[PDB]
Amino acid sequence: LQDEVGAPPALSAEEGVMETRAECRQGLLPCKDNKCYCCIGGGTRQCYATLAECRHACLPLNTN
Repeated sequence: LQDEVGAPPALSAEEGVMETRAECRQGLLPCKDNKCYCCIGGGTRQCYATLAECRHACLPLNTN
């Protein structure tokens, strides 16, 4: 059995949860260096490192 996870306080502090696919990496703290924001789950598994997505698809993602 398995239907739970324990993410860090950074990827999930207390500013509202989020679920678009499965799991998402970066796109909050970093959002600058290689591979700005990426999201892996289902029917998606994609990552954007371009400023376009790092500025348009990074802020509204969850960070402020």
